[PDB]
Amino acid sequence: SRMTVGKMIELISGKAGVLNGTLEYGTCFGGSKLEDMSKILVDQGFNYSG
Amino acid sequence: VEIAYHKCDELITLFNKGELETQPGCNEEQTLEAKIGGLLSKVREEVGDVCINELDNWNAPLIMATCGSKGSTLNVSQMVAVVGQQIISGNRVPDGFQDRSLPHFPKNSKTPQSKGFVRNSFFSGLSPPEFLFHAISGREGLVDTA
Amino acid sequence: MLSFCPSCNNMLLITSGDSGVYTLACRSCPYEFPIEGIEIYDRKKLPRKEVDDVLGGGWDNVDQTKTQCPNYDTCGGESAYFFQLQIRSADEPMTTFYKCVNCGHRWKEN
Amino acid sequence: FLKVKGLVKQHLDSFNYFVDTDLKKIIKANQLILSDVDPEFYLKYVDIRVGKKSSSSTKDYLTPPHECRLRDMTYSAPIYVDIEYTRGRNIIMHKDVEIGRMPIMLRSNKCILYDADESKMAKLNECPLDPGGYFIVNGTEKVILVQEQLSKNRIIVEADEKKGIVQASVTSSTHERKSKTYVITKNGKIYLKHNSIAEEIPIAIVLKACGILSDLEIMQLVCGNDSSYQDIFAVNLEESSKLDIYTQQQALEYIGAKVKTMRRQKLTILQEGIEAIATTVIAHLTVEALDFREKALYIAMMTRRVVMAMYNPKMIDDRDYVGNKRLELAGQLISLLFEDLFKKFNNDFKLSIDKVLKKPNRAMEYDALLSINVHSNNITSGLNRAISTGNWSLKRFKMERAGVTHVLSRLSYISALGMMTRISSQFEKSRKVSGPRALQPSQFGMLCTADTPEGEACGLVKNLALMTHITTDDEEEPIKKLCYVLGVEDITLIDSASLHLNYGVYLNGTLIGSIRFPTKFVTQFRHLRRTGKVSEFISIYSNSHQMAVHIATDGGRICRPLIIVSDGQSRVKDIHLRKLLDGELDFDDFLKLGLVEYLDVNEENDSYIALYEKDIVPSMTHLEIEPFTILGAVAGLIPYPHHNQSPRNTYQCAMGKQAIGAIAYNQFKRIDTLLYLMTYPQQPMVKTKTIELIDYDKLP
Amino acid sequence: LGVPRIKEIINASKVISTPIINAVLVNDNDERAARVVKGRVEKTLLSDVAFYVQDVYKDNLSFIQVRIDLGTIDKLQLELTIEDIAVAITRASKLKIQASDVNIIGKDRIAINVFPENDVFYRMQQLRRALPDVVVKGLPDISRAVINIRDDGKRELLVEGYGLRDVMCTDGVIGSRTTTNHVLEVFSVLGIEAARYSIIREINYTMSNHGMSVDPRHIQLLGDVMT
Amino acid sequence: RIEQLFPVRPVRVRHEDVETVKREIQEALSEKPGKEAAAELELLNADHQHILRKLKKMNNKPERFMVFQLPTRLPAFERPALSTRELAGKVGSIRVHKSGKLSVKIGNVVMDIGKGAETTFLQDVIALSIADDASSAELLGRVDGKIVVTPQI
Amino acid sequence: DPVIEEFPLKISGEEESLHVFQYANRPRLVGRKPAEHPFISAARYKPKSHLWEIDIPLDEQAFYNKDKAESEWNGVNVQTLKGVGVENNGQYAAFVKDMQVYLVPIERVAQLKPFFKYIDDANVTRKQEDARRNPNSQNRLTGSLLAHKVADEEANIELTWAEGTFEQFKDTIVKEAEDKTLVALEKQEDYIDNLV
RNA sequence: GCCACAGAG
DNA sequence: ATTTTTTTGCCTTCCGAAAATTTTG
DNA sequence: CAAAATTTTCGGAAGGCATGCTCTGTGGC
Ligand SMILES: CCC[C@@H](C)[C@H]1CC[C@H]2[C@@H]3[C@H](O)C[C@@H]4C[C@H](O)CC[C@]4(C)[C@H]3C[C@H](O)[C@]12C
Ligand SMILES: [Zn+2]
Ligand SMILES: [Zn+2]
Repeated sequence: SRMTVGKMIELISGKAGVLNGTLEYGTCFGGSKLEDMSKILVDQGFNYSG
Repeated sequence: VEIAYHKCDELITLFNKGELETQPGCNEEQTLEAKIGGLLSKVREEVGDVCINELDNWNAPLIMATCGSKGSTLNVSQMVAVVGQQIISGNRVPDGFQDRSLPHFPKNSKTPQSKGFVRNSFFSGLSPPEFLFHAISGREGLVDTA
Repeated sequence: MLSFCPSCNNMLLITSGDSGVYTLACRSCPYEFPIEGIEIYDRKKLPRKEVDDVLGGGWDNVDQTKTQCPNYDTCGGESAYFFQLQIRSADEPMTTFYKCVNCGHRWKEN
Repeated sequence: FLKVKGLVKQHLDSFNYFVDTDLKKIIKANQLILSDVDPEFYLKYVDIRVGKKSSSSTKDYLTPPHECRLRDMTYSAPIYVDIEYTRGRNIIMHKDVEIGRMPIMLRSNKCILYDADESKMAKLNECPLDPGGYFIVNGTEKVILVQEQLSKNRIIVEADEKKGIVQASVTSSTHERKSKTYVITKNGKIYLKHNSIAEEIPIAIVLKACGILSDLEIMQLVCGNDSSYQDIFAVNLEESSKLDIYTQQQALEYIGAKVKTMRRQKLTILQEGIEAIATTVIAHLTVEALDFREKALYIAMMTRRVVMAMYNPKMIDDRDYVGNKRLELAGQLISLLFEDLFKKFNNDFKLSIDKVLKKPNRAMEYDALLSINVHSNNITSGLNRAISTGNWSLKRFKMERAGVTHVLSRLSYISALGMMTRISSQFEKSRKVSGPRALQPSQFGMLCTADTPEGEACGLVKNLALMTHITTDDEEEPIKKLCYVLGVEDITLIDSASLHLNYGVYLNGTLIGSIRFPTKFVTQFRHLRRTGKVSEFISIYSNSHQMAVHIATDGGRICRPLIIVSDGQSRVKDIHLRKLLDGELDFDDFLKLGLVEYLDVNEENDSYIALYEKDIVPSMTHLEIEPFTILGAVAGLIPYPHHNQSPRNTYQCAMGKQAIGAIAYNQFKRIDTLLYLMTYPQQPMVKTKTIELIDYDKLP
Repeated sequence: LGVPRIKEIINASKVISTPIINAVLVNDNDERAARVVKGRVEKTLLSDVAFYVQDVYKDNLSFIQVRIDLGTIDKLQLELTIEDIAVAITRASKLKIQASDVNIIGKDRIAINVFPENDVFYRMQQLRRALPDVVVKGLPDISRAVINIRDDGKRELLVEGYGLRDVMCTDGVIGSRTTTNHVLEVFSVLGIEAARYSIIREINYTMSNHGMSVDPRHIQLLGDVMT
Repeated sequence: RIEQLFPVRPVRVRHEDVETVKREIQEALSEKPGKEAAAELELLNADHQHILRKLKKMNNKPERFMVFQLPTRLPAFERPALSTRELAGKVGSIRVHKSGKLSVKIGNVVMDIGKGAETTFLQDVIALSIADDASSAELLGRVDGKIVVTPQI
Repeated sequence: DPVIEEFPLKISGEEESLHVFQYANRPRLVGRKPAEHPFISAARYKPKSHLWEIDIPLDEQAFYNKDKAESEWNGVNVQTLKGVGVENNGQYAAFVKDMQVYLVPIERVAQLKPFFKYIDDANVTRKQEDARRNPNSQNRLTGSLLAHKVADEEANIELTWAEGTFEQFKDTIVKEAEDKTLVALEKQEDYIDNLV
């Protein structure tokens, strides 16, 4: 009902960043892309969607 | 969306030239706005319908919409597919500047993307003009509630 | 009537005067303009918008009748296109619209 | 940009402009004091300074801000005034005379924390990450909030369709006098009304009171060659004939017969009408001679705007347009308060001087300066009170504003940051949807699109964007001379009949003359601005509907820098960015080089801005520096806010100021009335560029 | 609709925003009959049926000449003639004119004379600027009229204005099926017992548009307490 | 001659045609015997040709004046530096090119030229003397047109 | 880009005090030809207030209304135009002498507008005659009030109007502007550097 | 105690 | 003793002024 | 018949009300 997809993207970006060891960016009209974080997650043995 | 945009541009061309047929109770601008709004609502409904029929079972927004516990088909369509036209006080986005909505669009522009149609889903991220138009609609809702 | 006095570019007004004849006179400077035998008129052409003939296009492929047009002194046509229409209540006769085929000048009756 | 112009620094700039420059204007407005008894006695304020003596090389000592916080004192610096007067028969002058204590804004040029390193911040028990921009009064830290008003010295046209009337209002605001004038429509006729005038005056009579004495000239100025405007306005030409007024003296008698202005001296009715037309009808336009052309053309332009509004109701001005609104910072408000305080001080001092001089038993003339202090404290007291209570009551300007200052919120670091840069709306009681409470598209990039509270103040109080600047006032006479040089024919030698056959030029809303080629004039003025010959905050914009080119010079306008695009290519290249990153060629060098320029809302109207480099067509005029400027400082905490719904972002802007966390580096040396701290704060995993820019990750 | 409609119904508001009268036509399946009925209720100004208005000054006589047109009247099919326009000019009491002055010249010209230190010029200027705004046909309170084709295909004539009685007394309009969303108008025309149905129906329609689903016994109680 | 004493009727143009008649009215006032950039370029070329022919027409004609509008600060000239009101003698030249454009060179700076606002009223030049023995004010001629010189930047 | 012909520009007359009159009511062109210049009978000029007053005798044979003027205006047969000379900088009145354009500085430009002094005189006479039948340290004036007072108290100067003096003026202007030629000093860019 | 803003749902 | 506003809509009662109608000469 | 008294109609101004319901804090007079 509230449609906060940005929250899910924040969760995946944070998970991939803490597995990779670097803080991520959720900058408006930009920021860290979802494909890179999915690649980081799948390289660490986790699911691409978190 | 490209088909709808091309048709809307055709209506803009006919309106600018002057051979646009008018509704029985409306003038040229009113019938242009009504036809464009109907076309954009139709394309939003079509994209939403092709979106909902494709989502597989055990999809959590789909389950929560089927139950009626929270959400609806429209919210799922807005998250996964086109958000749709932004409507302020029953009309499209008013001309905040002189004869246009934003300086990022040409003067006397009545294209769907220049007057409050958000192509992008909430998953794909909104462009700055679509972000501003959605902010206008949300602010109208907030003020009305307040 | 928008006219201005050529001497001082002030607005001209029309007064009756002692003689009872109207003149374009200036209340600022000694100037008058008599209009005896001279016509003055300030025409305000009101805008005219196109109107659709609400009865036009209805006299096509309809039966004819032998009714003399009221302009008998100018022409003597007899055949006229006629049709019936109900524009009134249901308890009073349904009116007839009929137009002459030679002189136009459409007219109706009950 | 944030290293030079910033977001919190705007307040500082205004306070700086109040201290270095505008105090001299306030002083020179009412610098002279006479005596009722002795005609040879006169007092003259020749200079003014704050927190510095003319003799001492080093600025005087002030208590540190944290000491003022702890001891419930007022962080302030004395006001020094140089005064020339007469003591007996010889004129004598005295410098560094204290007349009060100005509470100085923290981190301004008069503060102890100006350009101080982190070690000196640690020595003074002050956090280096404190935004500054507030006043410590009686121990409490209060912020003078930004006020939003309709544009001053500009004609604003509005209509009531349900009542059927139209009007054009001008709010003249000048250091000499402040007034409001209306040109209204009543019963199909046009009248001019003012607070000083008892009854509404027909527009023909007030136009005849000025230099215009012809009805044809009046009708040609108001209407021109358009037949519909003449048909609408011709009714008002008959009211001059109905009331048998035909010369300038008759109209001056008629106007002066119904003036309610109380005067100290008895004055002739003709002279009263001359005074009312010269100084009272339009306050910011004054005439010092027998020529009334500028005033006449101003009233004629107002009447023409009224007529154009009556012909079709779509030619009105939008009150919600950001280009029609100006922002008063702390400097302007403290100026408008200190003007009243200094006027009251001058009146009290003149009364005391007249009281002492009426006694003839003293052979030796006394020293007037010995009686400064017994009045001077009043200034300080009043000054402190106007920042302490927050009540803003000034009977001279009929101003009864409340809640000008607010206690600075210390619930979080971002809470104190967002209390700074907050706009207070003019209409606090407007409960109508899509009025002042709507999010206008005009505030794109100037005001935050998400930072507004939920509740009864939704849409009224609002916050600034990230990369914005608020213009400060600067002189317009060089701009006027430049206009005359560039090819503008002056208003005093052009034809009244052919004034509407070509574009007019409006300097600060005042019709200065006519221009044959408006586009070439605008291009030349932009070239002069980009080269650096005039100030970069002067705004040029051509309105084709009114056939005018407007040059705005005064302060209060919201601005925004943008990258210039010429011939389909962005003027900022890779070598410039490499130079900027290497250490040289900062934002000021970008301004002088002509790569970026400041656009206000009105100039943004006459523009075509590209959001990205890949979207540039040859017709584009400017390029966006970066898009997330459109979100403010508080809204910048949201990660991926373009994937969210807008009310979620608004609720986050509301609740981010209530989050519990670290306040400042000196939070354990502070004694605050209520302070929430978190034991183990952590910086966010998903950051934002705004988070790094405002140092939120240092105090999360 | 919505909350403002409820607000303006539950109080005896003499004037409301957007009042609609839904007249049912006697002949519902002809566009021409619908248009000629619409011409009887939709107000037509003098400016809509005139070529020019002008002020003429002669040697000793001063008047205002109006040239009406017959082509526009014939094509729009108004049941209006020249003498009807003259008597409509005389019936405008705000112009301060009487039938002794209005005269007919030709089949198109109408002359309004003026007779009496400067009163005649002012009075003729006032008359010239007020004359093309008089109402020669239609009801004085009807803002506009439209012809709506319903779902079943039959045509109805729905107007904005406050003259319910004049609409339902107009020939071509069934007076026994003409209604109005305005409630005090229905109370004045048809009585209190029809005002009660108007209240109940309007509140029920407003609630049902938003899908509130209130049981109409509460609405009946509210209407009974009001009436 | 008495036709000038007829009540003057002001110029009336319909509202939809006011933006189109401005060219015709502006050309009729003189009565010789980027889309906006192109329009102003055409207007500037026409103005240059009109200024050239009007300058050629008033050669040695008595009581014929034309008003120049130069910048209030002329370029500095070496003293025989000098104040703006102290200039005397030749200061520059009006030059005509093969394209028909006109340029006013003063000192070392070239500047544009345009005929500016069109006045519908009569102007004359009046000399003035406030000599106490006999104060006189003689007419010298009528102003026929106006030109404006602006810096080339 | 090459120049085909040049017209020299000369400046002279630093003490001429040349004024320019601007009649608000009199048009420049009637029909298609220049209009006839009005005949000036009297001229007055207040020196310290720069007030110009020009009297033009209007025709009494046609369109005069002798009754009104002889009754309530004391038979005024001339129209007077009043103006204030506004000091405009950068205006030069120029003529041509064999493709040589000579410029003379313009001191003031006056917007002459019709004046109705007889109406004010009649009004003040009526006020005095209706007030005398049955009646029923102070100089702090600054700005426009002081200017109006000093314009009211100061007396007009009856200037001797004359025509056909253009030949002597042209001779002295050409003679004063022929001996000297001034050498250019400022660079093109230095002029653009300040007061563009 | 009175005002004044600030927030919560 | 110069001199801004700072919501927006709805409602009844009053109170001259002018219009409409009847009533005296 | 038209002058004079009586009554009705019609405006603009003058009043009034609304501008949620609860709750928690501070700061200054
Ligand atoms: C110019 C607008 C005038 C408008 C506000 C006036 C003119 C016509 C008036 C209505 C009619 O009189 C008929 C009704 C009479 C009842 O008693 C009260 C209601 C009723 C609907 C009236 C209300 C109101 O009084 C109206 C609409
Ligand atoms: Zn006159
Ligand atoms: Zn026939």
